[PDB]
Formats: sequence, structure tokens, C-alpha cells
Amino acid sequence: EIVLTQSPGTLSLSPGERATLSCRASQSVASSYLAWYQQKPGQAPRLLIYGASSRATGVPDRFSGSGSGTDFILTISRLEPEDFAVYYCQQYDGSQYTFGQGTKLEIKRTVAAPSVFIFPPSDEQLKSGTASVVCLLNNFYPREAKVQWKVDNALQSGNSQESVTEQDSKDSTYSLSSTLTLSKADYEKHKVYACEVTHQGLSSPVTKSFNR
Amino acid sequence: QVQLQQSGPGLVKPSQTLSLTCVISGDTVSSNRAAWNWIRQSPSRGLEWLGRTYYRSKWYTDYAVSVKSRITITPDTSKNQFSLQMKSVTPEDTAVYYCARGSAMIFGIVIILESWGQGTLVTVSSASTKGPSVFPLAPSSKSTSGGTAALGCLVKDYFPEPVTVSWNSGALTSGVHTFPAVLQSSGLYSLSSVVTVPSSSLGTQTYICNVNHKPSNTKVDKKVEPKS
Repeated sequence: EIVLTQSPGTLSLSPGERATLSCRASQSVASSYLAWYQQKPGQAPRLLIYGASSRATGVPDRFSGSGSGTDFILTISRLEPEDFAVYYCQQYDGSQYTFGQGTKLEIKRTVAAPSVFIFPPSDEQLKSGTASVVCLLNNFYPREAKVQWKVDNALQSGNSQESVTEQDSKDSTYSLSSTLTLSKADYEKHKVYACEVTHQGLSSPVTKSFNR
Repeated sequence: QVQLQQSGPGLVKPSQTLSLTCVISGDTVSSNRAAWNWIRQSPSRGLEWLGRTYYRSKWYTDYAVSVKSRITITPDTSKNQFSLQMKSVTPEDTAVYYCARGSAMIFGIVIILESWGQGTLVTVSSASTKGPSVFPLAPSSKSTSGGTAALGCLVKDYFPEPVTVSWNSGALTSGVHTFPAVLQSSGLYSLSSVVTVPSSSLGTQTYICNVNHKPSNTKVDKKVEPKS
């Protein structure tokens, strides 16, 4: 059992820079038996480098691999935005294939403030006894964002759930949903539902609210 | 031009047997140049190779030590396919499972995983399948920002993962964000799919989200009309 371990775990670089990804093996690996794979969101891993330094068919020349023995290196000499992915090294000892845990490559980007939208529950959902209020933070960067629910100015806890999208292929931004779920009876007891958003791209915090 | 088609997303009860099939187009399963592999991916297993089968005047198999006593991999020449069976599944067997072809790429010796199926999510759970409710996220003055208007669909209370959401039968793709599902306190998943469109288009253009929950064979088309 040869354990492969990659460094760093997460890499954040701007397009046009050189990325250098490490794979170090627990014991010596014949260079013929070490490969690199690229995995983009929602897709299977794809062969990038085989035999330590050979480019698979169709792989661009900016990807190259080097190394021997215990230390192997994947280099992307000038990052393109589409290079956002997880990169794995892989070894084969004739009978078993093992992979590293992978290096996640984030594409660094100018700060982008979020667009904030709020959606009251649909009339259809409310007729079923449930009220889901959705606050949408769209196309922002960096990833970190703070969302705060106020109901009739009462700060809310433990009744909302956030979901965050992966870095968008077109613009390297993130998007986030915060969903406040109440019973229909709980929802109708109040008037003002407000979503408050804090993010470094915004001059001052942004509140989106509605009256029932 | 090999094309690997895997069975659909599935639910398997704990302690029962996982079963998946990979149908091969563009190659033959009995090829003496290929090996046919299974791999899985999850947070706790990482990217984990499971085993392979291949033909060389007779059928051979190799299994990973981690699962060697629990899996078989059986080829089917009559349908040009190979299958993975895994007995006594536990929650740690929840993963995306991939089939993959191994080919000798470095002088006849190095067998490299060079063609992969799209992946099948298998959820190990005792809970029952439930199709989703689809509700509109209607555009309004509260979901505008300049000339841009946001709208979406809330896909709620389904099990298991995954659902797929398209817009206008795949014709509308720009500016679409379908969020990762969250598991609700009820044990059912929920997600929203949103899209941003010109606010001037809300009176003339039609926006429909097309929701597909293959585990329940639920297809739902939801016309999202503006509300103000």
C-alpha cells in the first residue's frame, strides 16, 4: 500500500500565474507508474499526465509533470480560468491503484459584491402548511459572506440553512442561498421578513426585506 | 471512441447488496487490450480503486484489499457490459461509483485508467424514496437589482439525491445556479435552482424549470410566472 499525499490541499491563484502541485510517495515509485488526473465539477477524473512527464492526448502544453523516486510535481505554466479543478496524483504497483487526496485549485479574481434577492414563500407552498423564504446572494467573490435573518427586527437563529455553489465557470464567482423555513402558522404571525448581507465587496451591508 | 454508460442513481438499504452495471460502446468487454475497473469517490474514502476484471484467454480479476472479500466484478459478453456487486453495504459505502477502462499506454506494461463513466451516486440508507415538490421562486420588485431580475424553483422534500434541474428544456443555460442540496431536519433533501434574466423580459418570455428526480422517476415542469 503506497500512500500518496499532495500539497497544498487548496491552492488559490490568479489566471496567468504558475501553479506547482506536489505529490510525495511513502516509498519510491518508478516514474513510469505515476500519473496525474484533473477533475472538474460534476465530472469524472480525466487523465492529464501519464508516466510522470507525458501529456495525455489533447492536454495543452501548459501542463507538464516532472519528478522521480519519491517527489513528483505537476506544473501549470500559465493558468487559464478553465483550469479550476481538483488535481490528483495516482500510482499503480501492478495490482493496485492508489490516488492522492487531491489539490483543489481555486481561481483568484477581483473582488465582486453580491447581488441580493429575496423571495417570499409561494402561495402554493403556503397552502401545504410550510413557508420557505429564500435569500439569494449571486455572483460574489471572495467566498466568505455573512447573511442575517431578521423577522419583525428579531434576529433569527437555527431556523435557516445556507447552501453555497462552486466557483462559477464563466466568472469564478460564488453564489449562496439562505433559506428560512417556517410553518404556515408561524409565518402568518409576522409581517417584515428581512435578509441582511455583509461582504467585503459591499460599501455597507445590504438588506432585502418584504412585508407579507 | 469508447463510451461507458452506468446505471442510474440508486438507493441501497444497509447490510444489503449494491449492484451497478457499466455498458461499453466503442470497445468489446472481452478485449485482450483492456481491463475493466471500478472506482468510487466519497469524503471518507477519497478516490478509491475497487477492482477490475479482464480477459486474456480466460477471465481474471483483481480486487483492492479494502473490499477484497465483499465485491465481485462480472463481465457479460452477451451484452458487452461488466457489473459490480458489493455485499453488506454500510453508510461508508455511500459514494459516487465510476467504471473505467484500463489500457496499456507505456510500452505494453503500464495499465492506465484512461476512459471513465460519468459516475453513479449510491446512497446507503434505510429511508424510502420520495419525489420532490417543486415550487416557484417568482420574480418581483424584491428580486430585482438594477435591470436584472432573479427567479427560480425550490425543489423540496425529496430522497435520495440527486435531482437535476434544467431551464426551458436546456435552452436557457446562462446565469443558472443550482445549489447543492441540504438535508432537512425531516431527513429529506431540498435545493433551489435560480437564474437571472432581463427584467424587461418578464412580460413576454416564458421561463420553465424542468425537474428530474430519477430515483422516483419524477419529471416536473414548473412555469415560473412573475408576481408583483
